[PDB]
Amino acid sequence: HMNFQRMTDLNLAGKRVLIREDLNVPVKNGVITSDARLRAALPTIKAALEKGAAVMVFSHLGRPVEGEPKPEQSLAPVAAYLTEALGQEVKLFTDYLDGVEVEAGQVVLLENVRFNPGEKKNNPELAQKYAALCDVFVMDAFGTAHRAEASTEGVARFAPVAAAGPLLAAELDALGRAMQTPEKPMVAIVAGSKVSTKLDVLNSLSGICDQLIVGGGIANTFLAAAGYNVGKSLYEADLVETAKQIAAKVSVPLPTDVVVADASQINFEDFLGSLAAAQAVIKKVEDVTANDMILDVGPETAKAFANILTTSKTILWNGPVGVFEVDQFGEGTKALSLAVAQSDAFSIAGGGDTLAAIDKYNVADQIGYISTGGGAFLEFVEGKTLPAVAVLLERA
Repeated sequence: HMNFQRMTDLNLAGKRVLIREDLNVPVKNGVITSDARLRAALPTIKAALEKGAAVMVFSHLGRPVEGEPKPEQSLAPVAAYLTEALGQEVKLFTDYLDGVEVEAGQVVLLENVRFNPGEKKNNPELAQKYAALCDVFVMDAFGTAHRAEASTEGVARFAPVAAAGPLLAAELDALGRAMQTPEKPMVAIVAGSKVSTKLDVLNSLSGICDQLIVGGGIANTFLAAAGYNVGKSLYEADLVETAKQIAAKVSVPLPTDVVVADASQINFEDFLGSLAAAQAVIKKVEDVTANDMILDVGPETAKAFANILTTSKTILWNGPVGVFEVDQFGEGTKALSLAVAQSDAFSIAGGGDTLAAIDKYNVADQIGYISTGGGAFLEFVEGKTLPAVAVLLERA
């Protein structure tokens, strides 16, 4: 367990509580198109209210230019959402840097922090103005924890008390359970188009994992590292030697069979289209020709991965093992998703492709923790020091 203060453990009676949330919702013509991020932050706001706190919520929205506010990036529709959802008037304040009025039991929404000069640069003066508004700072937005900014890092530095919200706390706990002395055997699944893009991820997990399952373009590069022909498969020739060294440092299981398509049927002007129309072929891993494209793992490999995942007691899931968007190259990922879900191992998943796989094969219930951290999620797995988490450690 890691040592930082948590909002839920604090008495907030009569205290001014400033909560950093991720309310960056998609907006079209002043209407919120998806409220998933809102429904996620709501229990935190309600918990603060049930504790007799005076709640201030602020957030970033879109990519506006600091000092040039535009209506299209205003949190106004979010304030209206919070009003209907909480049953009280949630006012939006546009000029709050020199003080904002809030009483016990009510909620105020401060305007987009991206409107404020010095925000991106973690300006000390701006951070102090933030901190002066509260008795307790609560960081509840993990997806932004990997950047050092005025509303995510600096405010925690100058606030009287700095703590982690329930969302952040749940994320760090789940990540710690997998990254800090996990129960062995520890297996991670790492997939993507390029080894280079997830190189730090691979090297980091190489030290933590007992076995390292790879998928997609990454898997093809490791496959080439084992001396096999990959034909016209997607892989990185310049990182074959690096993958080779990794496979020597940690156990990287290699497919015994694969699903390929012939490149004469692939038009990259419309890749997904020509992939669905193409003829899928199951072949032995050594029977791959010069014009072949590996697009999924075969039936035998899928069982082999499953046994590994059934035996492990800790799973980190970051990617599919084939182009599952098209069904004929999706059996590998379907089998993998079922293997992770039914393993008594504690399983943690992260990354867009992973979540898409979880949604498609309906195994969300059976995943230990599903992270929405994105880039922040990967940087933690990389072993890097997320600025927003580190300051919370210093203030706790």
